[PDB]
Amino acid sequence: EVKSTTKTQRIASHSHVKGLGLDESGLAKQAASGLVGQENAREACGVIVELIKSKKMAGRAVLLAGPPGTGKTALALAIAQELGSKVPFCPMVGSEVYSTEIKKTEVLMENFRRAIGLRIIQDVTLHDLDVANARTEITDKLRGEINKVVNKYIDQGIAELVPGVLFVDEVHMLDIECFTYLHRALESSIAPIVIFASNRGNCVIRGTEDITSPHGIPLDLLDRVMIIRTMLYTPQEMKQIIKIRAQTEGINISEEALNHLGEIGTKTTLRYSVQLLTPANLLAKINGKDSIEKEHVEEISELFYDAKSSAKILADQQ
Amino acid sequence: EVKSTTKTQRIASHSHVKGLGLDESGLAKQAASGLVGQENAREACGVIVELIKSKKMAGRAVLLAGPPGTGKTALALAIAQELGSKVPFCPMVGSEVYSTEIKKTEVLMENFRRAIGLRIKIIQDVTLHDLDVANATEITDKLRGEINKVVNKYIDQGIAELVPGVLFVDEVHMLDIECFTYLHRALESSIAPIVIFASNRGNCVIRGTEDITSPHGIPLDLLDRVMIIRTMLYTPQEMKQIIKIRAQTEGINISEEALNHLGEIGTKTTLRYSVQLLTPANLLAKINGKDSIEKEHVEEISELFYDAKSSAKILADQQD
Amino acid sequence: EVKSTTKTQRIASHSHVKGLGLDESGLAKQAASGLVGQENAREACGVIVELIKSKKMAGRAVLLAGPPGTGKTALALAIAQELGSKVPFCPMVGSEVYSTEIKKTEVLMENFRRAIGLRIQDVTLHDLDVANARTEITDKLRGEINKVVNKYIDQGIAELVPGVLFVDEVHMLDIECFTYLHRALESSIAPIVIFASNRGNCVIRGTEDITSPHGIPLDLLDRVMIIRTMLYTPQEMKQIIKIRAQTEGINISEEALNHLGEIGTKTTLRYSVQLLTPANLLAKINGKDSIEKEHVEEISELFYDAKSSAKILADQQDK
Amino acid sequence: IGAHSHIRGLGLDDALEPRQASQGMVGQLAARRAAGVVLEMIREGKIAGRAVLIAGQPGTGKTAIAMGMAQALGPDTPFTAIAGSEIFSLEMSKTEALTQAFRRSIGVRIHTVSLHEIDVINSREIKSEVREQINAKVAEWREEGKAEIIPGVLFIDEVHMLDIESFSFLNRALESDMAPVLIMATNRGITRIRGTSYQSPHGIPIDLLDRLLIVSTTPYSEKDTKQILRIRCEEEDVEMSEDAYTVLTRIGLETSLRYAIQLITAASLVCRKRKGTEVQVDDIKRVYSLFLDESRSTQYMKEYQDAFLFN
Amino acid sequence: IGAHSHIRGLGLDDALEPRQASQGMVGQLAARRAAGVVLEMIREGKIAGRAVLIAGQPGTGKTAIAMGMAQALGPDTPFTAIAGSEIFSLEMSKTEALTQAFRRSIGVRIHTVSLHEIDVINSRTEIKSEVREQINAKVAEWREEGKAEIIPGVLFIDEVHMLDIESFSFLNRALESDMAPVLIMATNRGITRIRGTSYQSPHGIPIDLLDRLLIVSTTPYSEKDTKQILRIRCEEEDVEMSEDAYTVLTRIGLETSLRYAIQLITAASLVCRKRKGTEVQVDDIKRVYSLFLDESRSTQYMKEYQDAFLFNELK
Amino acid sequence: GAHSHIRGLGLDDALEPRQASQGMVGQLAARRAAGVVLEMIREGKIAGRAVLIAGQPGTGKTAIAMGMAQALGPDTPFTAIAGSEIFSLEMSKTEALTQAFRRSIGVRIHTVSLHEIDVINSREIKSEVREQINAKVAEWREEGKAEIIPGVLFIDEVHMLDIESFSFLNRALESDMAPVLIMATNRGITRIRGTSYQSPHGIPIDLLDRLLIVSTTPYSEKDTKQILRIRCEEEDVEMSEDAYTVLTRIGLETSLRYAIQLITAASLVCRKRKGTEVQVDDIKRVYSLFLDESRSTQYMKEYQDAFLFN
Ligand SMILES: Nc1ncnc2c1ncn2[C@@H]1O[C@H](COP(=O)(O)OP(=O)(O)OP(=O)(O)O)[C@@H](O)[C@H]1O
Ligand SMILES: Nc1ncnc2c1ncn2[C@@H]1O[C@H](COP(=O)(O)OP(=O)(O)OP(=O)(O)O)[C@@H](O)[C@H]1O
Ligand SMILES: Nc1ncnc2c1ncn2[C@@H]1O[C@H](COP(=O)(O)OP(=O)(O)OP(=O)(O)O)[C@@H](O)[C@H]1O
Ligand SMILES: Nc1ncnc2c1ncn2[C@@H]1O[C@H](COP(=O)(O)OP(=O)(O)OP(=O)(O)O)[C@@H](O)[C@H]1O
Ligand SMILES: Nc1ncnc2c1ncn2[C@@H]1O[C@H](COP(=O)(O)OP(=O)(O)OP(=O)(O)O)[C@@H](O)[C@H]1O
Repeated sequence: EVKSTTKTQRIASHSHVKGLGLDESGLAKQAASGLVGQENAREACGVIVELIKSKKMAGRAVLLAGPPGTGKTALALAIAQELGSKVPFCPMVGSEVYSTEIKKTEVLMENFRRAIGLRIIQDVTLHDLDVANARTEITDKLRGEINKVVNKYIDQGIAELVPGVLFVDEVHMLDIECFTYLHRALESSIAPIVIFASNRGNCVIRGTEDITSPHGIPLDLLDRVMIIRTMLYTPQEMKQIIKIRAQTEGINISEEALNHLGEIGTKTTLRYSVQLLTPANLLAKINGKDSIEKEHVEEISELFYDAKSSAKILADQQ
Repeated sequence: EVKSTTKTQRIASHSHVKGLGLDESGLAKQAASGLVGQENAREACGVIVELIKSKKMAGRAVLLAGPPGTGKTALALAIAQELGSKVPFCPMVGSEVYSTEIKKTEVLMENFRRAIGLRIKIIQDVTLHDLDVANATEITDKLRGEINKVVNKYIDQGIAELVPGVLFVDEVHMLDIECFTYLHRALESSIAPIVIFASNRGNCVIRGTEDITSPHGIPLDLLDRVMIIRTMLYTPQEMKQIIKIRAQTEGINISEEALNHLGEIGTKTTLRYSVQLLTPANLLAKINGKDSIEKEHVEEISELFYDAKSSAKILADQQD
Repeated sequence: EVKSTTKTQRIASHSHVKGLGLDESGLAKQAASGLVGQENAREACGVIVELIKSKKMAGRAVLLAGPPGTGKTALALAIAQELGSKVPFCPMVGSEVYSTEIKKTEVLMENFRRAIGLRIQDVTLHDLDVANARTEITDKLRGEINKVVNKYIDQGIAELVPGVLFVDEVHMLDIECFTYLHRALESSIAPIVIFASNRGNCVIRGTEDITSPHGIPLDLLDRVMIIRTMLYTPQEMKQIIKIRAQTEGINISEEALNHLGEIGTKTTLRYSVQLLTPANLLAKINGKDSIEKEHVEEISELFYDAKSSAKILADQQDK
Repeated sequence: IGAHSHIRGLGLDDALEPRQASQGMVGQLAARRAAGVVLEMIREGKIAGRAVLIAGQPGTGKTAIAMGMAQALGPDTPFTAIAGSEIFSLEMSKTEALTQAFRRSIGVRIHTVSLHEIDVINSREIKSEVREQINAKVAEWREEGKAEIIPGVLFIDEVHMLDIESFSFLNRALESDMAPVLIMATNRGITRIRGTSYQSPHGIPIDLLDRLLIVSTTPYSEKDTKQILRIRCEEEDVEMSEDAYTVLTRIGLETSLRYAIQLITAASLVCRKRKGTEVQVDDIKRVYSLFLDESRSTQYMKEYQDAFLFN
Repeated sequence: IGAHSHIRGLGLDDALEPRQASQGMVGQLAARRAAGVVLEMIREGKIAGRAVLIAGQPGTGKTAIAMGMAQALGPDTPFTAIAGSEIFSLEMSKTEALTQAFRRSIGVRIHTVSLHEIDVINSRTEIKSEVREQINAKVAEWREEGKAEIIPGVLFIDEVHMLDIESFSFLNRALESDMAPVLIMATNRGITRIRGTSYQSPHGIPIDLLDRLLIVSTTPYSEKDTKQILRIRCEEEDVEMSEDAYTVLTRIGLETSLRYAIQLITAASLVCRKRKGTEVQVDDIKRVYSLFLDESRSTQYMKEYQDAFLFNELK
Repeated sequence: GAHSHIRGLGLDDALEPRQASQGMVGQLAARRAAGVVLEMIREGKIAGRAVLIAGQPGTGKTAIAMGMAQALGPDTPFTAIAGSEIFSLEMSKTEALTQAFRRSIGVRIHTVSLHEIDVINSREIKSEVREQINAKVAEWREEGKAEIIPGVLFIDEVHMLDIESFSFLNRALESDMAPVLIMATNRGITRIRGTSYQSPHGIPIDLLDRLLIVSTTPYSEKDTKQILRIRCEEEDVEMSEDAYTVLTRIGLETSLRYAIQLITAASLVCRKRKGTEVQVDDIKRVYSLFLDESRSTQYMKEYQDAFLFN
């Protein structure tokens, strides 16, 4: 019957990402499958895709190391797209584990279950099955029931297990104990492909206080990790992505406005620029305008701020 | 029937403070109602008194900022006196909340209940805490609910009237972020006492924050609702004047030469230190078969006993 | 019936220590009772022995202070020997109290019980604890043994022999442990507590700010009698290594021993003594009756001392 | 009498342009216009997965703008303003404090009643089972059509006070379909995130910052300060001379607007105590000597501690 | 044998003037006189809401003065001396440790028995909260009857700077009681942080408690006073000693500590006993000094060692 | 497996290292010393001792530990864990270490580790369950139907352990069936976790004083090539000599881990274009695609430093 637990608000910004856009050989195209530029990282993800498909990602994980708004998430989603469409993708933030009412293990177990799917053609994730049985609370006793049901369906041949992609952003935020929980899960046969993301260099491993390691990841886990670098976009790659977003969302934008919106990206991040589209559109609609023009973008960019510049304003006043 | 829970040891040093000693207009007199000098802080307390009486202290608290032994407590007691006598006054120290056997909330709840009184119509003057002990195993919040229902029915009937007093919190920088949240919330109530803080510090880290410095160690949220009154150091004339009231109050005779020396000890240390020398100095005179305290007695007691600052200095110097 | 709980692996390195080797007067002999040199510390332990025997160690403890591998443990064992042969000796390390599954009090309680014996059957209070449990050694089970033991003493069938509790790495005990020791040290039937330190002033664990000598609270340190142990002369170094070689039934050339003595001067006596076993096996592999200089030199090159192995790394980490 | 009693809206025309003085709002033009664009987003339903940060120095109308937005959204729209430090309670979990703050900002139409009021009614921290029942109760009423869920405004001042544990709560909280519009305020630039060893603009985790519409309030001029004081006097029912307003604004600019406003009540009493009719300069001058501004309060304490250090 | 066995009172005359050598006390005149003024306050019932602080270097008779005051108050008056560090226990709450310390200093007359002994009697045959509550009601009945008399004694807290605000607040609540003993604390520390706080205060005591103190200072001993203390201690420990030896032991005492000098008496006598001797000679004191080290020599040697291996970290 | 090629220490009867034997290449001194340790395990002279292999990462510390376990017997239980592995959400540091120990202690019938016996009579494992198995194995042993065969427990990243866990190992090694504990680190003087004190390798002095400390020296161009050559054979990867020359250079310039990591990736790049064997262009391309932990960070430093200047 299915219900789909999927947190759509997350993947909403990447509605346009349909794959890696690589050619027959494995080289990236300037713009293809929704992706613009970032050719080298895309080509590297291509190898990761073939290694997952060739069962050669034996206990290995991935780290996309790059500045914010360089498509680390977009690439992790494209990896899931390339694994076959209807392969689970579970994006999460390292800080999610820190909750007062929910245990670290429970945040992680849910996100892992959200990243492993089933093909019955009905496409369900292990977490959708957990809520279906609950709609008291998702106990580990309820998990044991589903696991026995699922394992009998596989052996019979009615359903097949599809392990997806678990994307963990702000990796430096996970504590030593969480990494131990991931590493152990990463050793399993039916595990998803864990994809980390970092814009930081050497960090103290959370829970150690003294111990600095690359990206804040314990060396034991980091030895099993494959690093892919994502880089900053030029104002043109920027403009191209913004144009795709505008098109996707069904927003009309003048090339002049888009050029200015691209250079705002260079000054701030691509994420900031993309986010200005909605307010800029509403301002145009208020002004009784069909499309977003340069004035609208300029006005929105003046009224609203980016965390860096808004914090700077404060420090300067201080 | 009543019993009175009141910790008399505390207010004992202020037995002489009978009010603010202000004139009809609202200006302070050099010496009046037991108070000497500190005219500006006294005048400011006068405004606070009228604001409390005019129901204009809506959610507002008071901070008395000044050096130790400048009558911050004496003024907070005078405010309670001026609110009309038999108005509760509950002096406390921020560090009281830190107990191993008693919860922070329970230390605060008790002190708030000690600061809100009742007038039963001979007129009986009871505090909400006197009623708590009057009932009692142990003062549980279930027992508090019983008294609160009893008290609320007496008010609506008209047999008893609720008199909210003054809750004086000294060493404010000692309360933690969670205590301030408990005070602020209580300060929002209609039947709450007037909270009077006292500081002798500037900017402090708020306890429980480790990084966060704010004036007097009070969270800015609460500090925005606080009215600051400055207390200042007494002149050597004002000093001798206070010491003499204390001597008179305690029924102690002191020579003007001894009092002059006792005044200058105050200037060097604190007024509190000077006042405290009166009892030992008197006993030394009684031992020497003397009617009053003379300069020799004061000089001898000042040499035998020390003030924290100078006793700590002695050690540090011996150590160096 | 007995069983003996005794952790033999610990005292194994001191199998040769049979007493303090003091003369009738109380002066130490160059080599006697297994002990070599360290004459002054030995003479001071002699006084401690007489004070324990004269009931003059009233609430007092002992601290042996010297560099590592200067026989502080060997002396604490010799004190126990000199007290009366089958007198308990319980060597422990301050860090033992820090266990996840066992409470600090329980680590200390066990070691104290391991240090107080009964007398001919010679049993320790801890051997009696396990004899009953062979669920778990509860303090309710301890109360049963204590009543049984106290009735045997009053009857005259058994006599209580308080031994020596040796606590090494003292700076590792926390303020709360010292409070547990001090309180136990006040008892009449308590063992003689012997602390060991190679540290100067330390922060008392559990205080964070508070520095005191050897990391011992001043309250306890005032009840403590300090004996200094010193580094061995290269002549004394070779003498000790030879006793150890003899004890283990190992043949060693005087040339190899001389080199093994100088290794000790460079590292510690403990390091040198420990090279004997691998050096012997290398000789046995090479079909040799005794350890020669080559064997010692080879073992000293293959194996390292913590200081020099850590230095190797730090230097590689620089290049 | 409330502090934002005069604020009745954002004072903007159909084109979202601020009117300088309208709906109780004076100056603070760009931030007001920006707050208006945010309203259009709430109304069009384009605020999902986003929040607002009003970044500015104290007494720049961050709370006033948040208030104007809530008034502008509807007459019944639930507005809840809390301090970051208020969640650190003796009798309450940080999250339970925040849960209450959220349920206070979510209304139920029948007379509109907040989810929190419904909890208090079926209670005396609130029981986990009690909320679970009300959540099922309101789900039935909504699907029936007898009740309407009206999400309001939750304002968190001193936002830098929050730790990751509470920051993560807000993320989970905003995932709900009936989640209110979260407006947060701060006067802090880059600060460490509480509960972490990491620094971030406004002490907010980067994942949450990347989702914000950051509005910045600029400090007031002598003209705007006078107008706020003038408005506040009217609300507190205080008559004041023009020369006095001139002095009180100067005090306000040199100290704080909070302190200048705090003086009104006190100055009027000083005036009332001598007939007066209206507050004069000498009334403002006397009340300034009587009560201290926090800057003066600490400066005197520094002078004290420093003098005892030298002697 | 106790450390303060010789102390039989403060040894002052009717005019509260110290007698140089009387009632087991020697010198320390100023502190003894001030302790006498405090006694008059205890007796005149003018000590309510106050306590005593004896600030002075170690081995200056801070405990001895406190002991003297307890002896002078009465022959049966309960005296309890504890170290600050002693309340930090594995088997006990800081407050429960302090509760026991307080109830040890509060006596009940019949033979006089401390409230704490009454707790132990009606317990093990940490104390139960219900047990104390019963005894508190039991003693209240006996007192109102007239069959028992509550006699508050002396509680001495050495190393007071070891206490945290949690325990400092306990003392305030504890001193509120009508049967509360006279609290005398001691320290050798000046301005230190208050444990449990980020704030510094004289002697590490909260300002609210300092403002209620009667602060007394113990000055260090001269060669004459040191000899007299050792001479007294020998008599108590039953040790015969030569005059040339006393001369040496006092020098050791002044150069090291009085504690170390006293520590040597027991050991020196044994060295003497082991060779006949009859009385402790200089050679006995000299030998026992070489055998056992004072805490200063002990640490200097360890510093020299640790510092030499630190310079090795370079070569 | 990563150490699939390691079949022993590759030593002769005189405990002299063979340069290339039993899957082991170079690292001669460290190997000979490991052989001395074996003689002690066999002669029963290892009681109250433990091994430490101090050395930089990728110097065969784990490989030597594996070689010792292979040489001790074909059935000898070998368990290799990281120090950070005991810090678990679902497990006590000691319970994590108890499992690590019981995995290294075997029972002969087919050989089965004490830990397997726990898992069989279970689904953290119950304290009562272990207590029963400990009594069960005691009966089987005294009967003669079962033989207790202590193996090898390898704790890599040992500096990660705190005193609480260091004290556990001391108690653990007191047992008669205790396995030979082999610890490894690449750290010099460091603070002991859970303490305010510094010690070589971050190990308490009481445990250091009982250690047989071996040092692994870094590999030459020759030894590095030989390790990669061996690893290719295990991963079934054909490679050109010019490529091996490049991959060893990458290995020396970066890490052996990274150069090994590239093999799988380089072969796929080659497979995706026919190739037959991995060429230089394949190694070169795969190097540009995936970064080594140091290039990874240098780029993150360059980024943060550029935003600091602006
Ligand atoms: N190469 C690309 N081609 C097309 N769209 C892209 C590309 N890179 C990024 N985007 C889009 O630009 C936006 C920002 O990218 P993304 O969110 O994946 O970056 P990030 O590096 O993971 O950092 P962050 O999540 O903190 O903003 C999204 O809308 C994303 O889908
Ligand atoms: N203006 C005053 N007139 C008369 N008595 C005063 C005056 N100021 C202070 N006193 C008295 O002098 C003493 C010290 O004053 P008080 O205790 O109120 O000061 P404080 O500033 O609150 O500081 P602290 O409580 O730490 O000693 C008390 O006996 C008090 O009653
Ligand atoms: N004076 C001595 N005479 C004979 N054997 C000695 C002597 N001193 C030490 N030894 C022996 O040398 C070795 C090292 O001495 P010991 O272990 O007692 O020293 P330590 O100072 O306590 O330091 P550590 O325990 O940290 O190695 C042991 O085998 C011990 O028995
Ligand atoms: N003035 C004195 N008269 C007689 N005996 C004294 C005198 N001062 C000290 N003593 C004795 O000398 C010893 C040391 O005195 P005491 O223990 O009181 O010193 P202290 O200042 O309290 O230092 P601490 O207790 O920290 O060691 C004790 O045996 C004590 O009785
Ligand atoms: N001397 C050697 N002979 C054969 N193979 C070796 C040798 N040294 C290392 N290897 C192999 O190279 C790889 C790295 O070795 P290893 O993992 O043991 O290094 P390490 O020093 O333990 O460092 P780390 O485990 O921290 O990555 C493994 O596949 C290992 O089997």
